[PDB]
Amino acid sequence: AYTTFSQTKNDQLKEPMFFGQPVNVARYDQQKYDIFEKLIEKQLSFFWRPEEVDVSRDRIDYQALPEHEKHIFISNLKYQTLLESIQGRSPNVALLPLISIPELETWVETWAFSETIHSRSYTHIIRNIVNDPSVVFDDIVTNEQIQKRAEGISSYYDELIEMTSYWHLLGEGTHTVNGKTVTVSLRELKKKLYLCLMSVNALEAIRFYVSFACSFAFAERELMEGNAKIIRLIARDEALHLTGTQHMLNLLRSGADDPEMAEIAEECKQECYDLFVQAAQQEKDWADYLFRDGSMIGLNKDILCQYVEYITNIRMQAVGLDLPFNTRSNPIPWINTWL
Amino acid sequence: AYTTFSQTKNDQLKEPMFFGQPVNVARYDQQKYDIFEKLIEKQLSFFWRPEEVDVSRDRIDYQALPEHEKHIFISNLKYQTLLESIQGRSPNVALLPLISIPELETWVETWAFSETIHSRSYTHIIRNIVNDPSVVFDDIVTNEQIQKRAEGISSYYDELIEMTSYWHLLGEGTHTVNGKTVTVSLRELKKKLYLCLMSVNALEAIRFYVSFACSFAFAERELMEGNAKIIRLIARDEALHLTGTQHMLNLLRSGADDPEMAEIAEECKQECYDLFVQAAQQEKDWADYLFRDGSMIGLNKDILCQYVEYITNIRMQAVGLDLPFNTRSNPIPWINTWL
Ligand SMILES: [Hg+2]
Ligand SMILES: [Hg+2]
Ligand SMILES: [Hg+2]
Ligand SMILES: [Hg+2]
Ligand SMILES: [Hg+2]
Ligand SMILES: [Hg+2]
Ligand SMILES: [Hg+2]
Ligand SMILES: [Hg+2]
Ligand SMILES: [Hg+2]
Ligand SMILES: [Hg+2]
Ligand SMILES: [Hg+2]
Ligand SMILES: [Hg+2]
Ligand SMILES: [Hg+2]
Ligand SMILES: [Hg+2]
Ligand SMILES: [Mn+2]
Ligand SMILES: [Mn+2]
Ligand SMILES: [Mn+2]
Ligand SMILES: [Mn+2]
Repeated sequence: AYTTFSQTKNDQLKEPMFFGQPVNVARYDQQKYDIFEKLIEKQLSFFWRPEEVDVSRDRIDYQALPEHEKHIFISNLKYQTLLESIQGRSPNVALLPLISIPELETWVETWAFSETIHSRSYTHIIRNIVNDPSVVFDDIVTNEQIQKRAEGISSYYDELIEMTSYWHLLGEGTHTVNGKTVTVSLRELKKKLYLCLMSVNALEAIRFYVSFACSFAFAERELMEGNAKIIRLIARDEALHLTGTQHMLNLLRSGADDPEMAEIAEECKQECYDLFVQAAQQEKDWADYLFRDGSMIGLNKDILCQYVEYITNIRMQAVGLDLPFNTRSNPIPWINTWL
Repeated sequence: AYTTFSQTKNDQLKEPMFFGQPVNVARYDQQKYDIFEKLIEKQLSFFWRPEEVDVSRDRIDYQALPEHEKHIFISNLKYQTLLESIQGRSPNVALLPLISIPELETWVETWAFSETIHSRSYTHIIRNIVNDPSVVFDDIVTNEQIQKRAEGISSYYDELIEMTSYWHLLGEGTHTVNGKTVTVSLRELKKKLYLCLMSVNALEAIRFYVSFACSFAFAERELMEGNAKIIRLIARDEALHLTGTQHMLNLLRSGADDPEMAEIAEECKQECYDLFVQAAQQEKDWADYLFRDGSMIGLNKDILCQYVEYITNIRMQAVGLDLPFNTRSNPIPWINTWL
C-alpha cells in the first residue's frame, strides 16, 4: 500500500513524522520541524571528497607500525567500514517507506548519502595502506569478533523492514498467510521503529565515537595523518547524524507528534535502557580482541572501558534515560582536540 | 527475505546487478561494471548548491511576462518539480532492496541524492518568483493535466515495490493470503523491474529534456536567467542519470549479466516500445494545455512535438528499440548551447 506519490492533497505540516501519508511533493519552503531542514543545510555545507585527502604517507606510517599496533589500527578500521556499509543503505531502506513529512524524508536520504561517502573514504584509506584490499574487506564479513560487536544492528533493521512490508501489503489486522496466523499491529510496528531509532542513536553516538578514539590515538603519535583528517571529517558528519536521531526520539517522546509514540516511548523505556547497556557491553568485549597482541601507551582495555561508560552516560542523558554507569571525568581529554 | 548485511562472504564481482545476494560490504576498489563507479565520481564532482545561484531578477521577469507565458513557464516548472519529487525517493525505495553489487547500490543512492538537490533548487526558484509558494506546490499534487504521467510513473514503481515485498516475504511459489491465491514469480518480478527501468529511462531521457527546452526558450530571450542557470546544472546531472539507466538496460538485455532477463526483455520488446511511445505521446499532449492561451518565440505546439520525436528516436535507439518516428535533424539546434 506504499506509493511513490500519494495523490491526496494533504497538509504536510500536520502529518506525524512517521506512519502518516507517504510524502508526495518535496518542498523545502516550510516544515513541521525546521531542525531537519537545518541539518540538511548543514550536512550539505560539509560536503567533502575522500579521494582528495592526501593519504600518501599513511602507507609508510602503517608499515613501520609494530605488528600489534597494525592489528589495533586495522581491526578498528574494519569495524568502522562495517558500520558505514550498513549505515549507507539502512536509513533509506528502513525509514523511507515510513516517513510522512518532506524535511525528514530528505534528511534521511542526505544522511544515508553522507554515510556512503564515509564508506568511500575507507576504501581510499584501505587501498592506500595495504597490498590487497580484498583481505581486509573479506575479513569484515567473516571475522566473528567484528560481527560479535555489531550483533543486533542488521537484525533489528531487517525485522523492522519485514514488518513494514507486511504492514504495507496486508494492513492492520490478523491475517492468514500460507495457513499461518500473522498479526499486523501498527502499535507494534511503531514500537519496532522507535527501538530501531534508539539503536541507531547508540550506533551513531557511541559505537562510532569509541572507534574515533582508537583512530585518534595514532594521530596523537603523529601517525596515520591522512586517516586522521578523514576521521575528523567523518566525526563532523556523525555529530549531525546523532543530533538528528536525538531530536527524532525526543520529539516523539514529547507527545507533540504522534500521541501514540509518546505512550510507546514511555512504556518501552526499559527496553531503551537495555539496548544501551547491551551496546556498551559489546563495545567493551571488543577490547579483548583489539588488544589480543598487546596494547598501546594511553590505549588499552581499561581506558576503552572507561571511555565507553563515559560517553554512554552522556548519550543516554541526552535522550532522557537513567545513567547505568558511575559518573566520571573524561578518561581521554586529548580526544577533544580532534572532535 | 531482505537483509541489511548478508552474512555470507561472496564474490561481488560475479553477482548479477539485481536479485543476487544483498550487498554486504560497501567497497569501491573494484567493480563488476566500472561505469557505475565512474558515474558516482562524476556526480560527486558536479555537486552544486541551488541557493548559490542568483535568481533575484527572475521575479520581475516572471511578473512582466504575458499571462499565457506565465502559464507556460509555471506549468512546466510544476511538472519538473513533480518528477524530481518522485525521483528523489523512488530509485532508493524501488531499487535498493533488489541490488546485488556495491557500485550499483551506491550509484542509486547518489543518483537519488542528486535528485533531492534538484527538488531543493525548485523550491529556491519558486520562493523567489511567487509570493505564496503554497499555491504552486498544492497544484502539483492535484493538477489534472500534470497528474496523469505521475500516475503512470508512480504506478510502475509502486507495482515493482509491492511485488518485491511479496518476493522477500514469501519467496517464489503459489501462496494463499486471506482466502486469496497469491502467485510470486521471479520471472514476472524481473519483467516488472525491466519495465520500471525502461520507464525511468524514458523519464530521465525524454520527459526531463522536453521540459528543459521550454525553460531554455525563456533563456534565449534573456528571461528567467536564474532559472536557466539552475536548469543547466540539473541537465548536466540528468545526462549522468540517463547514462546509468542506459547501461543498466543494455547490460540486462545483452544477456551478459543475466540470461533470464535477456530472455524476458526480448519477450516484452513490443511492450517496451509501446511504453516509450506512450510517454512521448503524453509529452506531446501536454502541448494542448501548455499552449492553450497561446505560444511564444521559438516555442510552440509543433516545435515541441518535433523535438519530442527527435529526442525519442535517439533514446529508443540507444536501448535497442525500433524508431517510432520519421528521422530528421534537431528541430531546435539552439538548445545545444544549454545542453
Ligand atoms: Hg535499527
Ligand atoms: Hg533504525
Ligand atoms: Hg578506542
Ligand atoms: Hg524504547
Ligand atoms: Hg525510551
Ligand atoms: Hg570501566
Ligand atoms: Hg524503476
Ligand atoms: Hg519505474
Ligand atoms: Hg515544455
Ligand atoms: Hg518544450
Ligand atoms: Hg519490456
Ligand atoms: Hg526491450
Ligand atoms: Hg510529437
Ligand atoms: Hg511531430
Ligand atoms: Mn558515517
Ligand atoms: Mn552517521
Ligand atoms: Mn533531476
Ligand atoms: Mn535524474
